[PDB]
Amino acid sequence: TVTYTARVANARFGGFSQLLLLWRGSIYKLLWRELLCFLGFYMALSAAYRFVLTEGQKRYFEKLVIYCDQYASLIPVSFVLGFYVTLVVNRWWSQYLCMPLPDALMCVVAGTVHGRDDRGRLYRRTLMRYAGLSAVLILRSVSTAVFKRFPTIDHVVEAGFMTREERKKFENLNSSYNKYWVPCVWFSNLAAQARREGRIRDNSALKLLLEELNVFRGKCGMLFHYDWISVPLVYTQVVTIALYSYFLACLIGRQFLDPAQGYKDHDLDLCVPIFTLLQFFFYAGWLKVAEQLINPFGEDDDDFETNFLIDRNFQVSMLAVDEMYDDLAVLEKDLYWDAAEARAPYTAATVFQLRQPSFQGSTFDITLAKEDMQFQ
Amino acid sequence: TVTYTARVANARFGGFSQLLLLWRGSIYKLLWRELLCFLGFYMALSAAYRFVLTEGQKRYFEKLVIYCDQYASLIPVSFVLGFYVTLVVNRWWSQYLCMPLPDALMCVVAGTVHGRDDRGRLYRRTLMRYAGLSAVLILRSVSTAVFKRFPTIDHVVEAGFMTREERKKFENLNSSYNKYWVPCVWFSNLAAQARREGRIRDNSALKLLLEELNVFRGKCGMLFHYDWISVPLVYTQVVTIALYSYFLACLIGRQFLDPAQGYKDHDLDLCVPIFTLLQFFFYAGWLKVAEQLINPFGEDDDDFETNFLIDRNFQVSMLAVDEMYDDLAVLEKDLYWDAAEARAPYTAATVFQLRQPSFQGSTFDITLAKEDMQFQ
Amino acid sequence: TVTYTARVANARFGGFSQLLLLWRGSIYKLLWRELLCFLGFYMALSAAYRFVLTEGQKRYFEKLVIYCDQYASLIPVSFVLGFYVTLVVNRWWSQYLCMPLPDALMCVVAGTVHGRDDRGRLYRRTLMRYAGLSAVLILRSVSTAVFKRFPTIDHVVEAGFMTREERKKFENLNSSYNKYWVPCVWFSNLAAQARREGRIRDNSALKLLLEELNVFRGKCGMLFHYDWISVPLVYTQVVTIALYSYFLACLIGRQFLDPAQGYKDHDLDLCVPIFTLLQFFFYAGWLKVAEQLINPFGEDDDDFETNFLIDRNFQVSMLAVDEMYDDLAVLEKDLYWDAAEARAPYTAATVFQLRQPSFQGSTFDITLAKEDMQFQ
Amino acid sequence: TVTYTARVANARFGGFSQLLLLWRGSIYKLLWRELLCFLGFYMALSAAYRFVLTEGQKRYFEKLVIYCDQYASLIPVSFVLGFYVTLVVNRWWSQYLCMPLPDALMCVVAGTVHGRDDRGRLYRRTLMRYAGLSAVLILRSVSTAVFKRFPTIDHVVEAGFMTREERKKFENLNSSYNKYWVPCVWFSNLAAQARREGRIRDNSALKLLLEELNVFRGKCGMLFHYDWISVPLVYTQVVTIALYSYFLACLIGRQFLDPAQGYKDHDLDLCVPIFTLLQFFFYAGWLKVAEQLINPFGEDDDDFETNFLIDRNFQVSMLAVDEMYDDLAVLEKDLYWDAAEARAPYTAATVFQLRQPSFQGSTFDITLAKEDMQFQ
Amino acid sequence: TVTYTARVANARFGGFSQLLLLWRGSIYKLLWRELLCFLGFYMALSAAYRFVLTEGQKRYFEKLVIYCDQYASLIPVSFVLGFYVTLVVNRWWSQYLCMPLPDALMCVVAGTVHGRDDRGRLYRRTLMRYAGLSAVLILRSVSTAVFKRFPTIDHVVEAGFMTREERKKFENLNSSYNKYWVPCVWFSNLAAQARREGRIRDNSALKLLLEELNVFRGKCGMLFHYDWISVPLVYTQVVTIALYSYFLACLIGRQFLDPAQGYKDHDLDLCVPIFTLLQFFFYAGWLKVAEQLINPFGEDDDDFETNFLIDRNFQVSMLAVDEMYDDLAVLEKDLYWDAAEARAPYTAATVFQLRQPSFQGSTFDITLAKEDMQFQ
Ligand SMILES: [Ca+2]
Ligand SMILES: [Ca+2]
Ligand SMILES: [Ca+2]
Ligand SMILES: [Ca+2]
Ligand SMILES: [Ca+2]
Ligand SMILES: [Cl-]
Repeated sequence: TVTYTARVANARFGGFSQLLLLWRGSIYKLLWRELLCFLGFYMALSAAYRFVLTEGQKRYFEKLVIYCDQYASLIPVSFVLGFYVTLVVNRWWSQYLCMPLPDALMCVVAGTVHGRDDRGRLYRRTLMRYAGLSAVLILRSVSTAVFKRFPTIDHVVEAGFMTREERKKFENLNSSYNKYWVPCVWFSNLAAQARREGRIRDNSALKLLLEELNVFRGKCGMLFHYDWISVPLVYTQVVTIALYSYFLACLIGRQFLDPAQGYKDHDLDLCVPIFTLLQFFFYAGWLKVAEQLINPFGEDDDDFETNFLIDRNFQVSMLAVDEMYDDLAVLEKDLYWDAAEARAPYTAATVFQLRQPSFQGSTFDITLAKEDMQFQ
Repeated sequence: TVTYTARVANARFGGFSQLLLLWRGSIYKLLWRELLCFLGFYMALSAAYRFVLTEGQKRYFEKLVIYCDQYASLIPVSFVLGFYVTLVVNRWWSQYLCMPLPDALMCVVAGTVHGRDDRGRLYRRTLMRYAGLSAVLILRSVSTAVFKRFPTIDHVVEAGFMTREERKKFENLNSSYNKYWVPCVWFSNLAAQARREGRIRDNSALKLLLEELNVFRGKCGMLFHYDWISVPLVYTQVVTIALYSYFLACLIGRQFLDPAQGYKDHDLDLCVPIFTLLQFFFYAGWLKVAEQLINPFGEDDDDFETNFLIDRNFQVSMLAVDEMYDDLAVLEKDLYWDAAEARAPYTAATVFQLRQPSFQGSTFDITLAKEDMQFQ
Repeated sequence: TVTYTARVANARFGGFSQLLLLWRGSIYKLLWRELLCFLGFYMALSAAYRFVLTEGQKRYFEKLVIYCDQYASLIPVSFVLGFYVTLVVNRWWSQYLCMPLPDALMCVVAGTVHGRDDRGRLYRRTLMRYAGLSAVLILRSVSTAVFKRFPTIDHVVEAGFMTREERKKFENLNSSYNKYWVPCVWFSNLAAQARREGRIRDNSALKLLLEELNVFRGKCGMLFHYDWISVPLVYTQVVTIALYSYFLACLIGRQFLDPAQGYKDHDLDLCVPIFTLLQFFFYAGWLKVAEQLINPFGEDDDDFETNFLIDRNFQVSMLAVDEMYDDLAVLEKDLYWDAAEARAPYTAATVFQLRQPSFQGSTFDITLAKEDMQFQ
Repeated sequence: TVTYTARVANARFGGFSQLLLLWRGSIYKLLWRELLCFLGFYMALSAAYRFVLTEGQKRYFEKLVIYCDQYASLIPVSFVLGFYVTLVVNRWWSQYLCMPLPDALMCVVAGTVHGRDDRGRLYRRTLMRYAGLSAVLILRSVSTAVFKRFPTIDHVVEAGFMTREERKKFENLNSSYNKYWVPCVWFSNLAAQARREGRIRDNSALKLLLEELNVFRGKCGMLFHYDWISVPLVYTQVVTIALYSYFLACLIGRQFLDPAQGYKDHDLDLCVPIFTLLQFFFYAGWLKVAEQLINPFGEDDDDFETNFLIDRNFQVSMLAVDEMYDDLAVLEKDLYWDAAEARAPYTAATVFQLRQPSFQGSTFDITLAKEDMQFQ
Repeated sequence: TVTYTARVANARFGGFSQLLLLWRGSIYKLLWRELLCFLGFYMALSAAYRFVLTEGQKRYFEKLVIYCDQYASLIPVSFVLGFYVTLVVNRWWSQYLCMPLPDALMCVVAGTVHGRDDRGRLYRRTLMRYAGLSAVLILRSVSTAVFKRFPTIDHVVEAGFMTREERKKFENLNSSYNKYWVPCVWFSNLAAQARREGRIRDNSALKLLLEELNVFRGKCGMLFHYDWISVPLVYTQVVTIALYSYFLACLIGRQFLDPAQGYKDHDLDLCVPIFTLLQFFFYAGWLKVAEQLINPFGEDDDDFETNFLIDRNFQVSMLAVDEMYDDLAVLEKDLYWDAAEARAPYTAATVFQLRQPSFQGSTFDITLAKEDMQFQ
């Protein structure tokens, strides 16, 4: 993930031009090899035309270039790129939204699984660790970075997400399918046990716990579904073939022909196709957006930081359900206890935001006539 | 389903070019027959023009080719293809999301339907089998592969999803409509019976069971609705007619005319329309995306693996509610019990991900002046 | 509703060409009258130009045709058609999704409203009949076919959806607005009465009943809202005017001028504008998609089969809550009771689906080095 | 709101041409002044060119017209209009969906707030009046028509939505922000009181009431948010500037130049730009769609009938919770009590809908061979 | 936020032209510097061509201008701008919808946390202050204005959102990640304590409180996610590069060449490219829409008024849970108690809205024949 939100907080004169100077996760980094290859092919053709071909061969080459320039149709490429990249970007954001987060479960556990003793600590920590273990299993299934961090269930166990007895049961389960749901079933059974023991004080609390567990498990399954059901290969190949056909048409028909021959629209020999290179940059980077976002769980600069998410989720859930359980500050009157209204102060840099009228609605400036306001 | 997620984990220099070498679920496999037919018609016209037609007939043919080349308008067909294919692909993903999954129900059943004895096992297994049976009935109603696997209710019974007594009741039900909902009503009645017997310990647990059952049944009904309400036939015919009109215009107007006649834009005779074939590949494959995805329950390479889903769902649900019921490892202290913080180790291949700054928010680099930070 | 899902189960060489041979719900059926009118106007103009006009009048007509051919712009009409038709299609699918279905309510009623006696039967049947009656009232308010089937509340009463005493109360209610919600209020009161009498055994069951009732009533209200708030008339008129302007431009500028005059792009007299007719078919059918889908409750071939839905819903709900109440087969061990795993058999036509690798995730082929897998 | 759903129930030969004859909420009504102004400017320029300019001035004017006709690019304005109008239309429908409706609340209140006496009547009526009062306050904040109907809280009180003591408390509340949420807080407190008194018989019923109250209040707040956060002014100005630039380009470059000068594409002088006027109608009406829908709470013909909605909601909720409370017809056997199946009769106008095959699924015509149907 | 909803309440003849006269949040304010720079570059090139270049240099410059004018393709930039800006606008509205609002929580707290004494006041105020504190922490993490108002946790404490003891606990929490969730966990613990003490009278009320807390915390986390996961930098750079390439092509190829040279389409020398400047305004403002909306938490005129939202939320929640707790007006009969129907009066300005027919449905004008209405 390359974050530049602070750089674009305000619409400034520099604007996106300063973003054009960025390298990590950038179009230059994604596309310089392809640009070099395209330029190499173009320059090889140009050198052959200028120095190798005979006169008749050059005439035939000019005819071919003129013919091929007619098929540099950019409009269908723009259509298909726009639709395909929009679909890829929407799927990418949906995939991010499908990442399982333990915050709701940790709030529910801290509020419903009780006991300051070691047994209550064990219950809360084990439930949160089950959620984290399901997340780790699905993430090592779907993400290359997470798999590299946890290449084996031995690595998962030695990392602390799974214990040895839990690993024994996990391996003894007879299933040829991915077992990311097993810690969720463990969570359900443990919540039932805690309710039976009275650690969970009410059936409504148990129901809330199971509902949040099902939300978390559904997000894990959503990640699995996104990993399994790829964007249609036929669609991807169609867009790639369209872009490559346009690039071939440009590679042939954008050659600079001899101005002495007096061809229409061929009277300047720049020896470098600046605008063709810019168009290649535009379209190839437009496809590179989809190339980077199609699997957001790889190791691209703009891919999701799944290992950081794992670390943060586990640490935060453990803190919330162990260190912060029943650890409230004593109830005390707030600063605005005696004040009928309430408003925090403003700094010198933000006091200008005051004196802006408080929006009440858009209809409070009509100022009707007195005769009109009387009811029938 | 053709999965290439691993191949596109990272945006590499090879990129989608390597995907262009794939055959299963590919544009080549979907389109080579149509490409051959188009090339055959084009070459038949070319051979007739070159060898059969007289001089006057060739002059008339050249006039016709010039006239027909004017109507090879690619922009409108690009418009209609983009919109129609976007609709089809969104509907395809929605159809995948409407597939009934037993994971939520199996978690709820394992957590709420109690008893280690044979009666509790029977209750849990029968509830999960009812869910699986509803899924099987709707899938054999909507999917050709599932129907071929279960051509008869006799096949469904012999597969174990239905018992003989359940089949007797199912057949004795008097309805002229599809009976995929019958196992869901059975599930509801059985859950009520289990709550009455005390196997389900609370009304909240019963309510959660019925809510998850209704979600599952709603997904089954959504599959039925997608099977029934097709994409509008008028829309499909409109896009097909537009594409075929463009292809006819190209078939006539992309013929190579005699360069001796000196027609404008007709001075090169390649004898093979490379760019016309590439445009045909692009547009025909763009339509083939919708052709393959319009019914994702057929037997195309990119269609959903519904039989695999049935097997996985039944096996996993049976495991979760029978083998793993009340089968937790003994509660034990985790690896980070004494550690105030927590972080799993990193491998050599992933330790580079560390030292990346931990994102706290985009506003924590502003560095205001001292005078500005003072409250009013 | 015209269903062709089976015809497009697989992407085949025939593909959508076979769909082009369909008549019911087809572009030909929707558009042959308009095509005939367009061809008649074009042929009248052509005949006048060929046989009636003098030489000077023909010269002026040729100038007018050349002028008008410049305004046959395809991109703007394609744009507006694409956006408007996409909006109409999305709204049409949303309208289908807003159809009230009694399946969730019938499952809840079968699981929560108890009693094998006549009073329990009356309670369940009356609740489901109230849901069906609300559906019938809203459907006769919004659908021409349903209104033709139930032109009067007397027709509704003799149909069995409403009783005579219920009709007395319904008409004695003093409201100038549509009363489709009245059976939902009756449902709420009857559920409260059943809970008070102990037929509903728990407050959670009553809450679930009321939640599903509110979902059903919300769907009925959504149907009313879609019926009331039409697609903006200004938008519809804009798209119609754009299409008609393009068609007028074509009607004038696509006339075949005398080749003897030697006009640019006018040297062939086909006497039949094949490509203009194809473009008219394309655009007029594209608009006919929206014309058919704008009100999906009419009597078009692709409109929703609301009367069939009413019949199916009532029959299925009555079966579920009366015939199938507490009518379960005796709990018996399933076929895979002793089997640790489970997999239903495959037929000869589907056994090829086996031997396909079971997808575990996309990261399980990385095969890291031994040195890279060691934790820090 | 201009409703034409009945006119477009079926896709007929007349189709949208009949809609072209409508005046209320029409493009003609929205656009005739702008069309007149455009025609006046064009005619003033044409008259000056024909009768005022000298020969050299006419030559310069012809050069200017030819130059300006090059910039009448309709493609970009089509893009920007399509995207902007699609955004506006989607936002408009979302705004309609955000209108607070009391149907769910009235069903819950009639089912959960009990007592046939004056106190129970007071409880139910006061809860529904609180919901209606919140709706009225937000609607008079966001809608010009509702503000004109209720210009003052005195008008709101005298209309019956608020009492005098409630107004005393409402004005005694010290808040500089809009107080539409105050009746919702009153609703919450009153529901708590009713549960405490036993009028609400269960905590689950109280929870359902509070959930529906929160849904209603969320809809009110969403209306406030839509009123506050307008469509970006920069976006609106961009689309307006693009349309006006295109119209200026047309106003200059669509002038009819003297045919005697023999300019290319200038040889016919129609004295009236029919196609330019049609293009102006198309594009200006396309923008007028967004102009009308951007604030759907004004007084346009296609704006929402908010006062009608207020009247209907109040009347219907009052009926539902007061007149219809515990007023059910005696439970009686329905028409299909003894019938195993059920189907309402069909009229002569709809009996043709029968004999259509009952859809069972798309896979029930495969007709496999006997050999293929045997399990492995 | 710049609100102009009242200005566009109705579609008037002035319409968006009056909006074109606005300055705050306007395209002029966002774009005048870039317009000046573009005009300066164009005028520098024009002055060099007119006064500095020799004759041969001017001939080469004219050839270069003619060459570069061919690459001023507006269609690709139109596509990419439309798609990218649509994505940005949708994401911007989603970000606004992700703003945490305390209204649902305050209603639930006022209805469920009981006690008129100081302890009940403390409970309600502390719960709402915890919600407000979570909102403040996430907003100072994601919004530049909120960070400038609260540059330090010392500022947060001195503003009254956090107490000193709560600050001690907050800082003693050992976490390297953002702690916006800590007040939510405090809320959960305090709600559990209140239920244990009997201040919360039922487990259902506690569950509702925890559900609304989870919704609020989810919105806070969604704000964090939007702040972290920026719009892809590759996509932003692609659109910027495309726009800049088009602007460079225009800067070169829109130069006014000497009319004496008699170049095609170069015969008028206006010395000011009015239409090129209008196109620059159009496209640059279209991108400036995304530039302003990409981070809606900066300090642009159209950015969200987050400090105002903080003030309003805290003040309103404090009022609702402290001043308005158990402070209802005495239950009294409403104005329409004796009236079977109900309708509030209309003013003179709105009485015209009456006499509009009350919409009952679109099917109530069919008027079938007597023979057709008879049941079969
Ligand atoms: Ca901003
Ligand atoms: Ca990637
Ligand atoms: Ca298929
Ligand atoms: Ca219709
Ligand atoms: Ca309006
Ligand atoms: Cl609940």
